[PDB]
Amino acid sequence: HMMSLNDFLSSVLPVSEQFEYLSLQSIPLETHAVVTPNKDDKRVPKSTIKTQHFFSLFHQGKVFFSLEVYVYVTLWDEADAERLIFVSKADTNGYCNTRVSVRDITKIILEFILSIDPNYYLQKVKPAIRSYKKISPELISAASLYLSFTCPREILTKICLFTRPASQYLFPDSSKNSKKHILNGEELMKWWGFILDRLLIECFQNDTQAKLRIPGEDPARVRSYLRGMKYPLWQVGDIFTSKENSLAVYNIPLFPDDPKARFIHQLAEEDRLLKVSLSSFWIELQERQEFKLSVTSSVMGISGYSLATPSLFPSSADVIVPKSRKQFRAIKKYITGEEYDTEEGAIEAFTNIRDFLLLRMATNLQSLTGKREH
Repeated sequence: HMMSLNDFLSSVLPVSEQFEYLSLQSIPLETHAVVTPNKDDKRVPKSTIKTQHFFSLFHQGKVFFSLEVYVYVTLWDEADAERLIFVSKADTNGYCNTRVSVRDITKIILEFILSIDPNYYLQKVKPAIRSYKKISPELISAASLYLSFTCPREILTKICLFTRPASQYLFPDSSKNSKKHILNGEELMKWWGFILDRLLIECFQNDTQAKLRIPGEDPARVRSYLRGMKYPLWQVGDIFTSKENSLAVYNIPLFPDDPKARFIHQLAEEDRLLKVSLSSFWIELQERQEFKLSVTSSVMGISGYSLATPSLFPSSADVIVPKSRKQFRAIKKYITGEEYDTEEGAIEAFTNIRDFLLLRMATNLQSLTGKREH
């Protein structure tokens, strides 16, 4: 019954109220392995395909919500494959005048991503190394590829996120808006906890790994929080392997803009990736992120199989895929490059996105009427 991104969103938005959304997507591309291969490994992923999804929700001619998600599909062979959803950034600007559930909106967008057939990303992949021939300008006289793969539809699915509080993620200076509710680190952890817990109950099989760690904290308080979860199998810790010595570098996934990756790079700069085990990693991560602006960070991981086989190829109503990386960045930058100290930023972002889509792509933002009763 729920099929399109329109169906999903509509279902969590309030009865009879008008919204619009942007669903933007980069062109899938070959990338480095999510986790640094080691020389003892039997598998090197023959290929890792990365795709960014960027979402914005609008009400009454103003942007008010945005969400940045990456989907990696890792290929080992014809027969085995893994998908990973990395939730990078979510944000609010406080420029919405009706009551909505921002967590049910985030949950349901994630539920849309989970329903996508991983083969959708594999049909046309921009290669990591591209062949090229250049014509030197001497030849003009005065008289004058994409890769494709397949995997099974039902594959191991993982979700990784890292909670850390900030004034803003996607809306510069939105903290200057007095209507903006800025979550502290504890609220933020519990807000993402609720979402993933619902995702488990609604979309995952009962044999799914669900993990939480609050780095640099003793695991005693984590276990307390988790007792209030409705999915029965939450455990303290993470979904990461323990290859090599439990060296962190061979186990830690390297995501865009992510604190785990930023510290891995820091360690690389000191020649210490052969010396920092996982247990130390979390300790030393804590101390630098903490001592920078002391604050609760959490790391959450899901790993298991969907209750329903993903088989959707998003239509043009579900996603807009710009022809270029520059066009992708230009559209996104109308949202992220704007100032949100006044409601005018939320208006200009709407105005600019709408005009760009109409003039350069003859496409409108999608409109929805909410269906959820009070």
